[PDB]
Amino acid sequence: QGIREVILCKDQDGKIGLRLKSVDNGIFVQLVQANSPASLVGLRFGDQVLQINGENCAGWSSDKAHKVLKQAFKITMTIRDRPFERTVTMHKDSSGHVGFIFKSGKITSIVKDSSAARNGLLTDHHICEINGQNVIGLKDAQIADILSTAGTVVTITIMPAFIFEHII
Amino acid sequence: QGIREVILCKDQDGKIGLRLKSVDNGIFVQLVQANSPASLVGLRFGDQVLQINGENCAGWSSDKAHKVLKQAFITMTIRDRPFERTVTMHKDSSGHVGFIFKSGKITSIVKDSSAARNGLLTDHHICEINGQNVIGLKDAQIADILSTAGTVVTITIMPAFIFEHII
Amino acid sequence: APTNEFYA
Amino acid sequence: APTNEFYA
Repeated sequence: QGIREVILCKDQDGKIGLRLKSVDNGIFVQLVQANSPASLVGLRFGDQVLQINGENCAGWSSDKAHKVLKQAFKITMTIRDRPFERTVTMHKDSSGHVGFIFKSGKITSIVKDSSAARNGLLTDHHICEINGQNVIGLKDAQIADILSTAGTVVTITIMPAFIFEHII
Repeated sequence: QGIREVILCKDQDGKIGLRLKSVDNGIFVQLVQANSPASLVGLRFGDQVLQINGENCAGWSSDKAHKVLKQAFITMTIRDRPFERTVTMHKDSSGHVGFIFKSGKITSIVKDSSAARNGLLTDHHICEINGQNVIGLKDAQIADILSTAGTVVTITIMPAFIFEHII
Repeated sequence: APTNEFYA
Repeated sequence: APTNEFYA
């Protein structure tokens, strides 16, 4: 299972911090606000919502999902975590380098004879986590800091661009 | 890891029967002839070849891959079906999981069905059903694997976009 | 014309 | 123009 059931509580304002999108007759997380019950419950970009308050989200539109959220008395959702992502693990070389070139959080090149080359990292993929930290929405400069500063093993989770583009 | 090394031995014609495609600077299995050594040792559609005899396959062309194969004297490191994900469903009292398909592609999800309760997407291809491969099968015959299955129906699916890219 | 769709 | 890419 990638599946968990989580309960959340609305903020003093009454909102939980989510924006959701319909993709392929499914519902996915398009934005999570920081420090918001949604973020606090572990929701991340690209997470899939199976049921809200027990009601299947299948065939829902983003609008219907939001409305269900606004109108409920106190909230439980069934989530399949990050169904669109893959895990690739790389080890830095003596030079300290794992082998790839990226822009805007999207991998654009693979160095030859690099852990990335050894491990079959692909182009056109966005990097959604490095070593347990979400990088989504983070400036390449901040992403680099996580990367240089990182331990010799590098674990990152990627998503293909076609999907990432749909989610936003 | 989902990574494994597979050792195989070319055949009577020295063929091994595989076809590979280049996706996103990676090499992927596009075809696997049945009852082939490649067939035997388990390669399946959409599996990614990390190296061939220890040489990185990264950035190769589909022809460059094939040429290296047509020139050996065979070991491959592969990463297994990186693009499929798994979904498990349970048949009704009418023995239904609640989706509709054509040419192996999911087309509709039925309300209040196991498929609905589990987040089955439309525009996805079926790759395996309960441990059995099904790419290249006709809809008639995907149907009985469905139809004869037990209560639990675990399938694996691939989004249509990346399925169109490997064929 | 028919749809030739299958259900499960 | 700069490509503004980063490597790791």
